[PDB]
Amino acid sequence: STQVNQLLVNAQTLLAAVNERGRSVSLLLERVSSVSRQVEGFVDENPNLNHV
Amino acid sequence: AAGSLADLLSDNRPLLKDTIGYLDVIQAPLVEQKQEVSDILVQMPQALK
Amino acid sequence: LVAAVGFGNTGGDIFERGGPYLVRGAQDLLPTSALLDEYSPALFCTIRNYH
Amino acid sequence: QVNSGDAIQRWAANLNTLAAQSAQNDEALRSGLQQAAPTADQLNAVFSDVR
Amino acid sequence: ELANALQDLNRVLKTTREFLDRNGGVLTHDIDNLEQVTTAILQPEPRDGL
Repeated sequence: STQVNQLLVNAQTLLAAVNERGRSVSLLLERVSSVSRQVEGFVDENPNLNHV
Repeated sequence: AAGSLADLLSDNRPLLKDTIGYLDVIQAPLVEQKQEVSDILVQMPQALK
Repeated sequence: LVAAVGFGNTGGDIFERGGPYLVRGAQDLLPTSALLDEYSPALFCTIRNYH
Repeated sequence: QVNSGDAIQRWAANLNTLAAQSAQNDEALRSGLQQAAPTADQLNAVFSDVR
Repeated sequence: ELANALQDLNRVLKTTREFLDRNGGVLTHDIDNLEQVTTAILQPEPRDGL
């Protein structure tokens, strides 16, 4: 039971600490997908980068 | 950082594509005549002195 | 995870050492880039005539 | 637990949604781990070359 | 969110791995050569000459 209560309160603390920066965290998946697509497009659209 | 890289790529991609094309055009004669470039670089300091 | 640790440390050191340099170089290149762009029309003809 | 019932319903629904998305892309997740193991090593090697 | 994130992450990992295996040795060589030449022309005497 002591472990249960300690885990619950520490989970609350950790979730609050993560959520305080909630503007940028909420866009994490969207931004990683966007940068993935941008890098894929940059590499795909320049077949002659290695020759240069 | 993911957002910043996405922004720096979304706006600069066509300009980087054109820059790489122009760089290829500039570089090709330099590669073709690289011995001439090396020779003039070796030769010039003595003439300058 | 281990590879992420190593890559993060290496890239972080590289960017910390060479990020302000790149930012201030791109800041200082604006007037010279504008100057070079202004006198593009006299670039091909000058090189051709000197050749 | 009763007072925050709306919150627990909301995170139960969101857990359902996220878990469904993760399960439907099981092969993508496996390939992502399989490629993330050596690609960070590649990035680290390239950066340490130009450190 | 998560599905697109995972698929795009997989694709970009593959793309980055191919791009590195193709271009890294020459990109590193070019950067090293640029560093050497710029350091050579920015020594004290070349600095004041410029």
